[PDB]
Formats: sequence, C-alpha cells, structure tokens
Amino acid sequence: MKFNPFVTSDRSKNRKRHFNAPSHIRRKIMSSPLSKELRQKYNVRSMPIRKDDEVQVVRGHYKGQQIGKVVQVYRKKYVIYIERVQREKANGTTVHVGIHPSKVVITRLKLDKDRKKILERKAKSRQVGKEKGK
Amino acid sequence: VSELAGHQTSAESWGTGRAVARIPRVRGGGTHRSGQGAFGNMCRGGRMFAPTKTWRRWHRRVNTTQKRYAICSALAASALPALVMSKGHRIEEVPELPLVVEDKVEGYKKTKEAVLLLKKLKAWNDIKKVYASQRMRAGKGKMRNRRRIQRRGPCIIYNEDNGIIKAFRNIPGITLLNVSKLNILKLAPGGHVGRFCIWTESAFRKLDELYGTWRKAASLKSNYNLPMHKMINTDLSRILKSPEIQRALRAPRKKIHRRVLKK
Amino acid sequence: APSRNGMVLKPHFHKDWQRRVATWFNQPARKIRRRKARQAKARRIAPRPASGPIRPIVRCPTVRYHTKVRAGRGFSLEELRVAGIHKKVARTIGISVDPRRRNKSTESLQANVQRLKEYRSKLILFPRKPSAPKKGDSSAEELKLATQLTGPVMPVRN
RNA sequence: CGACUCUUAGCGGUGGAUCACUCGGCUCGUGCGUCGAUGAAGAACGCAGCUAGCUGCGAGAAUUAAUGUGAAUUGCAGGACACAUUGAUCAUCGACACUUCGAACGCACUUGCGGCCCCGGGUUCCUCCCGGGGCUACGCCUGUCUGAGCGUCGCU
RNA sequence: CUACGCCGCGACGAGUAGGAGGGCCGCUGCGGUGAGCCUUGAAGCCUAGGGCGCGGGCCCGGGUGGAGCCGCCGCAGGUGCAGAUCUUGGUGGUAGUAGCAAAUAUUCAAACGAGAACUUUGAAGGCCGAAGUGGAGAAGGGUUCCAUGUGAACAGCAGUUGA
RNA sequence: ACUAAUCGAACCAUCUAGUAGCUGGUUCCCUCCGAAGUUUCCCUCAGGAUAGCUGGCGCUCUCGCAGACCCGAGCCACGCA
RNA sequence: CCGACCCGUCUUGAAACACGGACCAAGGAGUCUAACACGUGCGCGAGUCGGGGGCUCGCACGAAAGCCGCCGUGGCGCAAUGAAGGUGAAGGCCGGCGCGCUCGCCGGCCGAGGUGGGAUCCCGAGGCCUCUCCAGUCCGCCGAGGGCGCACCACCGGCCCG
RNA sequence: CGCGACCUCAGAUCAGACGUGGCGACCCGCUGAAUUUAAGCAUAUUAGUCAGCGGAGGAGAAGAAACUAACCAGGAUUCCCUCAGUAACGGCGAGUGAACAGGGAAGAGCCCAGCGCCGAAUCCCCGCCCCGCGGCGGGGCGCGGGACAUGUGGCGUACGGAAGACCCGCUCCCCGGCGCCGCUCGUGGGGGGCCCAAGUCCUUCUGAUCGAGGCCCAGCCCGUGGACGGUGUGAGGCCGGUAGCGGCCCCCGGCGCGCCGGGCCCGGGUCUUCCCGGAGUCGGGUUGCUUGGGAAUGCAGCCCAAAGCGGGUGGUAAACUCCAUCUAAGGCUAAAUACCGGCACGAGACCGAUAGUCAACAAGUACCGUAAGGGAAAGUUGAAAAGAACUUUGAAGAGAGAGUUCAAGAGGGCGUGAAACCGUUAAGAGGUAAACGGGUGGGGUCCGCGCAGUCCGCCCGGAGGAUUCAACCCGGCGGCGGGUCCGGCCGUGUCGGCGGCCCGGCGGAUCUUUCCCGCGCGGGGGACCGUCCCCCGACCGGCGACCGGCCGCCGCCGGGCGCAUUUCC
Ligand SMILES: [Mg+2]
Ligand SMILES: [Mg+2]
Ligand SMILES: [Mg+2]
Ligand SMILES: [Mg+2]
Ligand SMILES: [Mg+2]
Ligand SMILES: [Mg+2]
Ligand SMILES: [Mg+2]
Ligand SMILES: [Mg+2]
Ligand SMILES: [Mg+2]
Ligand SMILES: [Mg+2]
Ligand SMILES: [Mg+2]
Ligand SMILES: [Mg+2]
Ligand SMILES: [Mg+2]
Ligand SMILES: [Mg+2]
Ligand SMILES: [Mg+2]
Ligand SMILES: [Mg+2]
Ligand SMILES: [Mg+2]
Ligand SMILES: [Mg+2]
Ligand SMILES: [Mg+2]
Ligand SMILES: [Mg+2]
Ligand SMILES: [Mg+2]
Ligand SMILES: [Mg+2]
Ligand SMILES: [Mg+2]
Ligand SMILES: [Mg+2]
Ligand SMILES: [Mg+2]
Ligand SMILES: [Mg+2]
Ligand SMILES: [Mg+2]
Ligand SMILES: [Mg+2]
Ligand SMILES: [Mg+2]
Ligand SMILES: [Mg+2]
Ligand SMILES: [Mg+2]
Ligand SMILES: [Mg+2]
Ligand SMILES: [Mg+2]
Ligand SMILES: [Mg+2]
Ligand SMILES: [Mg+2]
Ligand SMILES: [Mg+2]
Ligand SMILES: [Mg+2]
Ligand SMILES: [Mg+2]
Ligand SMILES: [Mg+2]
Ligand SMILES: [Mg+2]
Ligand SMILES: [Mg+2]
Ligand SMILES: [Mg+2]
Ligand SMILES: [Mg+2]
Ligand SMILES: [Mg+2]
Ligand SMILES: [Mg+2]
Ligand SMILES: [Mg+2]
Ligand SMILES: [Mg+2]
Ligand SMILES: [Mg+2]
Ligand SMILES: [Mg+2]
Ligand SMILES: [Mg+2]
Ligand SMILES: [Mg+2]
Ligand SMILES: [Mg+2]
Ligand SMILES: [Mg+2]
Ligand SMILES: [Mg+2]
Repeated sequence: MKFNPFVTSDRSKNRKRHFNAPSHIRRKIMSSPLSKELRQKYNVRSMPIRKDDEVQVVRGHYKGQQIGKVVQVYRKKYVIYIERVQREKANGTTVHVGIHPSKVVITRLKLDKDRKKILERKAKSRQVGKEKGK
Repeated sequence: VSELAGHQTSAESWGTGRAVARIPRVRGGGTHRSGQGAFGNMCRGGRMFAPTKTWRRWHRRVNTTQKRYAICSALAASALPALVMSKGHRIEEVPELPLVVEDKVEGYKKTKEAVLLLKKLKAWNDIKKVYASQRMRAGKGKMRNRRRIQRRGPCIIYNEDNGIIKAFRNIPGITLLNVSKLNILKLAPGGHVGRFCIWTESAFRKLDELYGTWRKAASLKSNYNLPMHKMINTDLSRILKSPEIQRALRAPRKKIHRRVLKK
Repeated sequence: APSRNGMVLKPHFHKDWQRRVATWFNQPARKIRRRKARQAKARRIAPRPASGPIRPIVRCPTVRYHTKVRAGRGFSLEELRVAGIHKKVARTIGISVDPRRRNKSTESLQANVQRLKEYRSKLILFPRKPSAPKKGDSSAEELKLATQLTGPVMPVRN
C-alpha cells in the first residue's frame, strides 16, 4: 500500500483535489484507455483524451462498436462529447450527452508532434520498467 | 473540542422580571441571534457540558512482566487447533498447527512465490476467507477514513528480513512479525487468543532464547523466566476418574425426591 | 467538607492551572528528532567518538554519594600539566578541560592522569594532509583500525 | 336523515424531524519559521463584451512578460490558435508594472493651498498662463559647507 | 452435564430518600468474529398486519425509500427526557375574532382596461384660507428625480396607480 | 434631576462559566434491602461536622450434610433475647 | 357495570384557590484531570516499578510494540522514636562460681515466650461386616477420650525510642 | 583691531545611511487588580495572574561563578525525571512553597577596560587604475581629506600575563574560483516538470453498473503496486495514482585533489626580572514592594558611603577567632527548550448541518448601534437537464392533457419526508367535558393454504419390485491391549567425567602470577564453586494424553461369492 508520508489517503482531501484540479491536470485525470490494436502498436496503455480522436463507448446507454469522433472535451464537467452520442430534447433539438472519458476506448489517435512525443516518452518509461523488473 | 466553543458571545442574563428564563441571552438587536440563549449545554450554539479536553489520560502503562505473560499465553494458545479454529482461521488441511517452514522463505522476493507457498502450506483458504470478508464498514468510519474492513489473516513470524516483508504484505490479512519484537496486538487481534501463525525455522529456534525454558532463564531478556502453572494437570476428567479419587467418595444420591402431596 | 476518616489533602489547584498545562503528545516525536540529530552529528564527526570528549573520573560531592564515582565536566589543568598535554591542544584532540576544577587530593589526580595517558595511547591521530603524514600516526593503524566509537569514551565505572 | 364534535384508518396538505451523504470544522503531530520609507498590515476607489456579490487584479487593472505544459475557455457571443517562420488553456513565477489614503513624508483635510529645479506649448526667453517630470516630513549617525560666542588662547 | 449448567425441597414478596445486583434492555464509535446481510433492494419512515418478553424493548409481514447495515466476544463514551417562566424551530385554540372610527365630503358621465368606490379626463359640491393642505431652501436621505413598461411580492381594501 | 427610551453612579468588551448554606431541573427496565427529622459542637437556628438510623462487601465459627430406594440407632450446638 | 381528581415539585400535609406545564420535533444536566481512602481483579513478591532517557528500516498500521540492567538515579516498602543533640527493636532451659546478693564471668542447646479459646490435621480404647464357628491374615466407616495447634481474639510477660 | 587655533553650540531640501508602523502563539522589561477562597472579613489567597505600556527573534532570555558545598568534594547556561507537596512561609488559618546533591538531553567557550611594550603600528570618507558585479569586495595609487595622544591597533585578561636568556621542535592557517571524482548519501542533498503492472474476457442483474457465476494447467492477470479518489452501484486490473537504493529533463547549495590572487607569522618547556584589575559601586541605615527565605531572599527610592593579606558568600541578629570558597560593580556565545499567530503538510476509537469554528453556503457577510462594539439564518432534483415541445381554458397566477426519466407519488429552496396541526373520504358514536383501569359483549379490518383434520416406530395381512441378507475371501482404515513383544523414547535420580575457558556456555562479595605487560602497588590469564550444555552408556517408573513397527481382538468401508422362507424399497 501507500508508504510515502507526503501523499495523503484522506478521502476529503483527495475529493477536494479532484474537484478543484486546474485544467492542465484535469487533462491527465480525463485519460482514456487505448484499444488493443493501439496498445500493441504503441507500447502504452492510457492516453489523455483529445479533441479530434475517434473513440467508442464501452459502458452505459451508448454501448456499441460504432466509432465516433470526439467533438468537445468539456473539462469543467469532466465529460466529453462524441458525434452520434446525443439525444433529442423536448423542443426537438439534439443535445450531446456527456460521458466520462474513462468509459470510452480510443481507437484512433489525433496525432501531432506533441502526441507523438508523449507516446514515445510513455513507451520508453514502460520499456525501462520492464527491463528493470525482468 | 475548542476551548472557545460557545463562549465567544458576551451574552448576559436578562434578569427575572421579563417573563423569560434566566439563561444568558445574546445582546444587541437587528439579527436572529439577538436575545437567544447562550453559554448553556441546553442552548443551541452554546458550550457542551464538561468540554472534552486533550489531557484525558489516553495512555495506559502495563507491567512488563504482565505483557510478557500475555505474549506467552498467546503463543501457547496459537499451538492448539481448537483455539485457532475457534478464532476461525480455517485450519483443516494444515499439516501441523505449530507450522514451521524452512528459512528459504525469508529470502522470498516476489508475491507470486509467497502465494504459492501459502497454497502449498494449505493456508490459502484463510486468505480466501479474508477476501470473502472484504466488505464496507458501517457507520461514521467511512467518513473518518476507516472505509474498508476485513478478516484478519495468518501471522508470518520471521527472524531476519531478506525480502520476506516485500514478498508478502500485498496479501490481505497477512501480518508479518519479527520474532524479537512480538506484538500482543497482532498475536491476539481482538483480545482473543488463537491467531494462526506460520513460523520460520530460525524464529522457532530463537523462541527458547527469547523466553527461556522452565529450566533456563531467557538469554535475551536478562531477567525473565517462563511463568509457572498453578494447576499442573488440567485434565479434570482423568483426575476425577482416577481410582484414588474414587475410593474416597461417598455413593451418589441420584434419586429425585419430589414433594409429597399431603393427603 | 471532611467525611469520616481521611487524609487532610491540600491540592495546589487554586491558581488557574488550566492555562498552563504541558501535554506530552510530542514526546515520541521529540525522541525521534533527538535520535535523528544524534545520528546526523555522528555522521558529521565521522571517525571521532559520537558521545564526544573524554570526561574525567570525579567523586560525587555530598556524604550521601561520596562512595560513588561518575564522569566530570573536564580534566583539570593540573592533570593536563602533569600528563604533558597543552590545555589548548587537549580540546582539539578531543579532551574536555575544566579550568575551574581543582585537585584537593593526589589519588584523584593520579587516577585522572592515568586516564589521560590511556586515552592518549588509544588515540589515533589523522594528519591534516592525508598525502603528507607529518607527526600524527602511521597509515597502517588508521586505514582500517579507525572506527567511530559508540558510547562514552572509557566509561566511568565504580 | 343531516350539521357539529370525538376516535380510528386511507389519501392529500402544512412542517422539516429522522436516515444516508460531506470540497467543513475540531484535535494532535511534522517541517519551515519570511513584513515595512526600495513604502507594510489595513482601508478606499476602480478594472470583464455581456458582471451585482465572492474571487482575482491596479489605468499594462478577472491581468503583461518569461518558463513548464500541450488544445482548449465555456453561461452566451466573438475571435483567435499551420501546435514549425512557435502555441489555446492551465500551472509556476525569477522580468516588468503596481491608482488614492494609510508609519504616510511639501502644508492640510467631513475642505483645499503652496515653494524650488527642469521640459513642452500659448509666448516668440521674459517671464505670465497651461500641461508633464523630479524634489520639498520628523528624529538621528559619519562627513561637508556656512556661521555664533564680553568660552580659552596666540599674533598684531 | 452452555458445571457461569441442570435438578430438588422449604420459607418469603409494601416502599419515599437512599444503597446494591442483573439486564439475550437501548444509542454511538473501535479491536475481533459471523466465507454475516444488501440494487432480486441497506438505513430511515408509515402501518385496523402476526407475535414474543413482567419490563426496558425486540422479531417478522405490507408499503414507501434508494445505499449502505447488523448479530455475537471485548473496548470507549459528548449514551436514554415530560417538565428546568429550559434552548432552537414549527404548529394550534383564541378567530374569520379584536380591529382597518383624530383633523366636515363626496357625486355624475366618459376613456383605457379581462377587471374601476379608489386610475385619468370633464362637470358639480366642498376643504386648506397667505402664521396654508401654496411656492422655495438648511440639516438629513441618496437616486427616492424623469420617461417607458409590468402587475409576482409590497403600498394592513383595491388599484389599470405608486416614493 | 440630566448625562443617546439606561442614572442613588451611563454604555461597551474583558476578568467571567464571578460566588450562592437559596430557587428550579436532573433522561432505561426489573429484582433485593431500606431510613431520618434525634445526641454533641459550630457568629449555628433555611447550613455543616459528629454519633445514631441504612446499604454493600465480606470474614470467623456452630448443627449436620448420612444411608444407592428405604432405615435413629442420664445425653442431644458455639452463643444470643 | 364497577373503579377512577393532573402531572412534576417543595412540603408534616397537594386534586388544591401553591408554583411550572397550549401542542410537537430536535438539543438538554454527576464529566475530565489531580490527590487521597477502602474494596475487588491481575503480575511479581522483601521487593516492586522505567513513568524520564537511550537502542532498534524513523513513520501504512507504528505517535504502537520490543529491548536496556554498571540506565534502578529515584519513588514507595523493608524501623521506629525524640523538639533536638541522638539513640535504635531475641529470648527460654540445663549448669557449674563471686554471695546464682533478685545479680556479674562463660559453656552446651534451641531460636521471638506463655495462658484461655481456636477451623483443620494426628493418635485412638471400643463398635459396624458375610451360612456359622475355636484361629489370625489385609485394608473401609462410626467412635468416647487424648495430642500438635493456622489465622484471629482476650490477657500476661519480653524488646526499641522519649 | 583685525586675523588665526581650539572648545562649546547652530543652520542646511548639504553627501551617504539608519529609526518609525504591523503581527505579536512562543520570548524579554515594566505596571498590575478585583471577582474568588478563607463558609463573615481587613493580613493572606486569587496573583506578580487578567487588563494596560514598551521591545525582539526564528527562537528569545540565560550563560561561562564575587556558585554549590562542608564531602575522599563538585564545577557555565537551558530543559526533563527526582529531590518534593519537602525545608520553609502563613489571622502558623485557609492556604502557599523552592534549592543542593543524584540520573539524563545538550554540551563550547571566550573578549575588553585597566597594568605595560610597540616611531598611531589604527579607522572612516573621497578621486584614479585593474580584477570582478549579482548581496557590492579584492589589490594598488593620491605632498587627497577627516577621526584619533581627552588614546586607535597588535600582544594580553585572573585558567595568570609580559620581557629576557638556556634547551627543544619547523611542525602548515584560513580566505574566493578553475576541471572532475567519492557522486551530497538509510541509500537524490534540496526544489520543479514529465512518465513507468495487470480483464472493461464469457454468461447474466440493472436505468446504469464497480454486483453475481466462471476463467483446464493449482488454478484469469499483475502484485516491491490489494492506500486512496474518480468513473451512471459496491473496482487491485477503466482512469489518476499507489510500490520501487524506478527512469528522463531543468535549476540551486556544501564537501578533496593540482593550480590560481594575495595575505599568514614561531611554538613549547625551565630559570630569572617585572606587572596584575571595573566606585555614588560595594556595604550600612531606613522605606515600599517582592520571595519559601524566616532579627529581613531579591528589587528599588532616599541618607551615609568604602577597602586592598581587600571584598562577597558560608539560610538566626552580634563581637572575637580559624577555615572554606569565589573575585562583583564591563561584554559576547551554538545546542538541548518554548510556540492557541504565519507558510506548507500528515493524521485521528473526534463532530456530522440546532452538531463541529460565529462561519461546510457571495460569513466577520446580511443586519443592529452615534460609537466602542454586537452578529445571524442559510447544504442535498437527477446518472445525465434529458429542466416538460405541442394542444387546450383563463388577463394571468394556475390547471387538464401530452412528453423526459427507473422514478416527477425526483418539476429549479426539487434526496428521504416524522410529529404537532388541517382538509376530504370511510366506519362507529355522542345530554353528566374529555381521557383512563378491570371485565365482558357487539361490530369491523386482517390472520390461520381452517373448512372433513396430523404424524411416525414396530408388528400382522394383502398385492409388486430389487440389489443382494447373514456367514466366508481379498484389500484398506480405525479403536483397544501387549512381559517393551522391537525401536523411538520420556520423567526422576546415578556412575566415570573421555568428554569445555585451545576442543560447548553463562554466572560467583570463592581463591590466585607465588607462569604475563603498570609501583614491593593495576589489568589479564588460571583453579574452584553454582547452574549448564549436548554426549558416551547403565539401573528405577511408564508407553503416558510424545510416537512408530509387529502380533491379538473388535469395528467400519470397498471389491468378490452368496440370487432367495434372507434383506431392503
Ligand atoms: Mg457549538
Ligand atoms: Mg446509523
Ligand atoms: Mg402527510
Ligand atoms: Mg504568459
Ligand atoms: Mg475649511
Ligand atoms: Mg574668542
Ligand atoms: Mg419490594
Ligand atoms: Mg449528554
Ligand atoms: Mg421534549
Ligand atoms: Mg369585526
Ligand atoms: Mg372600525
Ligand atoms: Mg374655507
Ligand atoms: Mg411650505
Ligand atoms: Mg416619480
Ligand atoms: Mg393591499
Ligand atoms: Mg453567572
Ligand atoms: Mg426550602
Ligand atoms: Mg416546588
Ligand atoms: Mg406549608
Ligand atoms: Mg402534586
Ligand atoms: Mg384549597
Ligand atoms: Mg398565586
Ligand atoms: Mg416557588
Ligand atoms: Mg403558567
Ligand atoms: Mg415551555
Ligand atoms: Mg431527544
Ligand atoms: Mg516504547
Ligand atoms: Mg539508590
Ligand atoms: Mg494460641
Ligand atoms: Mg503485653
Ligand atoms: Mg541630503
Ligand atoms: Mg469569603
Ligand atoms: Mg460563601
Ligand atoms: Mg462577601
Ligand atoms: Mg497581559
Ligand atoms: Mg515596534
Ligand atoms: Mg541571545
Ligand atoms: Mg547574555
Ligand atoms: Mg571568569
Ligand atoms: Mg515522597
Ligand atoms: Mg504566591
Ligand atoms: Mg549526554
Ligand atoms: Mg591598548
Ligand atoms: Mg494503471
Ligand atoms: Mg468508487
Ligand atoms: Mg478502486
Ligand atoms: Mg513514485
Ligand atoms: Mg549562623
Ligand atoms: Mg452551525
Ligand atoms: Mg438533517
Ligand atoms: Mg396572483
Ligand atoms: Mg421513487
Ligand atoms: Mg422532497
Ligand atoms: Mg385524517
């Protein structure tokens, strides 16, 4: 279990940190697993969610294999919006249903130089850990 | 509680000729608080009766001889299968209750090999019972960080650490204990004797030097010897059925004489 | 009010004692901090003894305790003078000195000077420049024989 | 037969008890243990596209720069942002900036009014008006300059 | 035959202040334990439902509720309420009652408007009667000033009016 | 008289939870035992101490413990009122 | 149908024309520290106690637990008495001696005296036995008397200090 | 009768600096009550406390004896334990109340004035040059100013010191960088940033699930990671994290070597000759306060007013006398210690929205008072606003439908939703106010699977089935007994110690070299004794509840045979 005397296991403190986190670490909190194919291709497990990547929902009312592009990462409410994950409201207009990024799986990443750099950094750390624990 | 709690009001009693109780009332006006009772244990927002204080004498000192006596009692009870079963430790396939393993266990490094050792020692059922017992606590401990509760598992007693603590310690219920630093709070977890204990061979051998024989004083405690029995033979059945006891007895009066209805 | 037999008790709790109450909840923390300071000091003075300077043999003053003997504050200047140690070099080489202590009798004087001579025999002195051993000690007896001493130096024993 | 009243029950009101929760306290412990004339603490007034409070900030005003991070902020709108002829947001924060009172410092205030030295303009050097900048508190230390004394003397 | 158990016989039974014992009476939290209970429904609450105990109280059925809870062995208390002109909050009867009575007074028609005793306009009858119920300031207030709109709340009736 | 609805000593905060032999209140059940308003002393007479009355904890002893159903086989306990 | 005054409280006396109480919910009052005394439970026991300190991966628990022993300093107990100077708790028998003078010198023994009670324990004449007897083998029960007497009580001696 | 030097003063918006105010939990210096207790009350107590004033720092204060003691003597300060509720004070009442010694935490010592010597050797400021900037320093230059003989610096301070000789030893200091190690170290030294294991597998529950069942190989996978939090429940494996002397990057600080710039000046012992101390201070009287300090503990005011083989202290005032102890009236100093304020953390047998801070929330807010000051109430829709489109009556509030949702019998003060109180419906009743206890009766709502009334052991009779019933054979396993049959042993003794201070331990207030290193004066090493230790073996008791092997008996089970007057359903 936890042995570091400078990290707290207090429930109230952890909840306060989580709900008052600034956006630059809310990004890390709002991470999503990669698919099996992406996990095999890049030696990484999880990835922070991004505006223009394609995910599929694995829990809740919108379970299925349909692949939808993210259209909004609403970090204030800790949710993301996906293309066809939406519902009709009373007056006939469609509103996006926000779902937690931990309940989706990323099937295709929106890749630029920064995402690539983070990918090799995570893969390198994982490889170092495997070689240390071999 | 705060020593200032309920006593930072400057309230005073209104007197007696105003048709209200003589409790102190908050002074001033223009707010709900004005004219409300203060300073009393019966008043809302007042001071509690006999406020709790930090000098409660939280700690108790116990005689060293009594603490050693309790350690000896816990160890003696840990070798009796009825008492460990009555603590509910699931010892039905354990080959020998004073369970002693070779010193190779002290050098274990991974958790997988500790799990394998428990499985081969047939002590894995106690761990499975702990797993089954992992549930959610009832009451305020959930808000006070005692969120989860579980069954106590076996106690691995070791002499020297060469990685055994790291190999274990991810197994729920397993408690590791150094033989030179035996803890009664771990040997009798609820105050009840009979915790299942798995001994390393070197710890088992060091027990004699730690607590002594009845013929040897303890060589690692410099003044301690094992306590004495006030009843050498506790087998009441055999004592009572011994012929020398039986010859001295009068015959039993086994007829019931119920009351006679007076005709 | 008194009630039957009892002891006449005089509690000293008439003086607002609850403003001045010293709790001891920081006692384990204080012990930890003192132990850490001891270990840090011992690491700082690496080969030098952890407890510090050698102390003299000293008889306890009153008639209750004059049969016992203990450790004093520092060696007297008469002891250092007849032992051949400068009073300004003794502190450098680790000998506590007490300029205000006198020697009324000769037996205590001689005991303390044999103590000083024994300490000087057991002392290992490192040269200021390790590459240039001037007058301290041979490197053979300071390579591996140098070791930090735990406990008081030459503890005083009755 | 009704009304009314009482008791009981169903349902509905009034009310917010109970229970469950908790980004709050209380207590203990640990490590540091740092304000200010280079203008503190405190106060006032302002600052957002839509903004009253709280929060943040100071006319560069819900923030500038720099560094880290790496695609948002979001209630609505707007507009950036090839993330490489460099970057949203957030964090850090070492550069810069920091209105008026306040020890508060030109004098004074439930108001207002000066003086000195430069710069620009109306003037067309000469000093009147206007604007801008810098100074103008008390105590005290070392030194400097200017002095005072029928204080002590020297020369005349 | 849980020997802290079981069985037998005899006598006895008032009780304030007070003392003691027992409590498988009750509340909250901690160490153990129940391979305990629980979204196939926890706590809480409601109940002309079935019962148990001398009693404190407890178990079960039905409903509501929507996430936690309990038994046993020990441990520890901010642990049990009808009162204190008790504290805080809420609610009755009183009771559709007292009352909406100081300074003479209103009426007609029309307009707007869903709606007019009270608004507006016109007509009439009155009052203040220049030491005013007139016209303007000081102190104090601080936007109450002015126009437009609304009819929630407020203006102790109302309002289409209003500080 | 007046000194901000306060005056034979204002108001505010604190010492302060001031003291009270005086008034009011003092929270579950059953079982067992169960009073005193009297003595003495006290600036004592609405209060205490003291003895008495009460409860609890015991301890030291006495009669024996009888016949496995059953069946006694001058003399019948320490001591007390 | 019979019985039945409103509770709490102070009081000799409450249904009182004595006080508080309109109703409901929640809160609401012998607590903690210190010091004594006695009782009970536990450990050790002429001792007992580490509580302050120190040593142990410094720390999930663990601010716990374990250990110290030339860390027992110290506290309490093991000695009392007197204002104090100070002093400070062993006797009984058999003897030979001065003079066994109401006492001085030693031996041999034993080791806190004696009386009256005193749970318990010990001895115990004599009894209880079978199909019966003259003749003893082994032990069980009752038992008048007698003995050693725990604790404790009453008393008489003795010893220490003023 | 002017000009200069000094002295003592003044001015300046002079050149360059410094102080002010805040906080104030802890600390230092003062001032300082009364409530209260004494069952009244005045001394006393409360208490040197609250309030008041001033001054600091990360600690402060204190502090290296004008000390304690009376001993075989200790040896700065501070803190802890104890001394000790003691000595003592006290209407000797209530009450108050230290210190020394002892054991610990920490441990660190020093500097002036004076007396002296040294050609003022000394210091500040301003210009110039160079090396540097990062807190403003170093070096050099100035017939550049000033301070200073009314006294700067070096040596030196009570532990004595200085100067001369005689002898001995050359012994090695600190300061800021250049490059890099051991990498600073309980395993990074600190600060910051980014990362690092394993199920969203199969079947199911649900509104959603993190629930339930399973995952062949000893068992899904990881585990040095099964803390915690989030996620539509309840998650080690979904995510962040967690573990790890795990990784990478950036910055900062101190540790050794060779060099760099410069300083840096002799130390000890013996003898001789010299030199040595703080004054309106001590002390004394008196007064007031304070203390446990009592014929006066400390502090202060006033008066008196010192000495130098002197002075202070030696807990009863005084005289004489001996002794002990220190050296006042100048100064600095870390650590151990304190901390209800501040910055940043961690935790809890604490509280859980009338509780816990007054404040879980736009709380020191709203509001009140001229002011000082006083000071609240107030948490919860839902997983997601999906926050009710649209139709309809009304002027609207408000309704009826419809719709979302698992649920609006969750509809923006919306989780649950008690009691008091109220409306309506249903049932019953009603002139001694209601209400209550005991006893019945009537009605009603419910309950009893009430409604042909239990079961089950043996036997008899009837009508059907089936392995197989008993006894024997083989195998397994138990229970009991056995001279110990055979071991393994176990308890208590008993022998020779072959067995251990080299080749078994630990202790002794037991004797020693008459073999070994310190003055006829220690530490070692030996012998003995007590407990031992494992052993070589034997005798006594026993197989014990410490176990095995052989037999003997019994019992059970499995497989055969037994297939019918047995056995069972
Ligand atoms: Mg409170
Ligand atoms: Mg609960
Ligand atoms: Mg209702
Ligand atoms: Mg920027
Ligand atoms: Mg004016
Ligand atoms: Mg002159
Ligand atoms: Mg009774
Ligand atoms: Mg209470
Ligand atoms: Mg109530
Ligand atoms: Mg009326
Ligand atoms: Mg009227
Ligand atoms: Mg008129
Ligand atoms: Mg007018
Ligand atoms: Mg108007
Ligand atoms: Mg109205
Ligand atoms: Mg009061
Ligand atoms: Mg009375
Ligand atoms: Mg009364
Ligand atoms: Mg009366
Ligand atoms: Mg009554
Ligand atoms: Mg009457
Ligand atoms: Mg009356
Ligand atoms: Mg009364
Ligand atoms: Mg009344
Ligand atoms: Mg009331
Ligand atoms: Mg209550
Ligand atoms: Mg400990
Ligand atoms: Mg002693
Ligand atoms: Mg006797
Ligand atoms: Mg006598
Ligand atoms: Mg100037
Ligand atoms: Mg009094
Ligand atoms: Mg009184
Ligand atoms: Mg009085
Ligand atoms: Mg004060
Ligand atoms: Mg200041
Ligand atoms: Mg200081
Ligand atoms: Mg000082
Ligand atoms: Mg000195
Ligand atoms: Mg004592
Ligand atoms: Mg005092
Ligand atoms: Mg020490
Ligand atoms: Mg000089
Ligand atoms: Mg992960
Ligand atoms: Mg969760
Ligand atoms: Mg989890
Ligand atoms: Mg880590
Ligand atoms: Mg004297
Ligand atoms: Mg509150
Ligand atoms: Mg609530
Ligand atoms: Mg309306
Ligand atoms: Mg519902
Ligand atoms: Mg609701
Ligand atoms: Mg109803």
